Amino acid sequence: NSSTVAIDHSLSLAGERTWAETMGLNTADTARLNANIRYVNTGTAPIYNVL
Amino acid sequence: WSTASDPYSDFEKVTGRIDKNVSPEARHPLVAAYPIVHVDMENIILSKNED
Repeated sequence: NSSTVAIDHSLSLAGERTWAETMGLNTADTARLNANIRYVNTGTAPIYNVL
Repeated sequence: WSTASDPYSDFEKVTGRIDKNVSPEARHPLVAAYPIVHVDMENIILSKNED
């Protein structure tokens, strides 16, 4: 015939260091064009307010 | 003032004092001079709007 009593204490220091990195995108709007341009007038008259 | 009801007077038509783009067969007063503008869609680009 046996009877056993037990008791416990525990400390636990857990240090965690997380890194994370995300790349978001939209398939309709994925890039923006910026065109450098220059106008030429090879004609004989000047032209005003050119668009 | 124009027999064909188009915006060019019979005088302007026969004498040639007219928009030059008006095709020659329509220079005649009894022939109506009007644009016929239809759009055709050469191709259609869908872009799925997805993140």
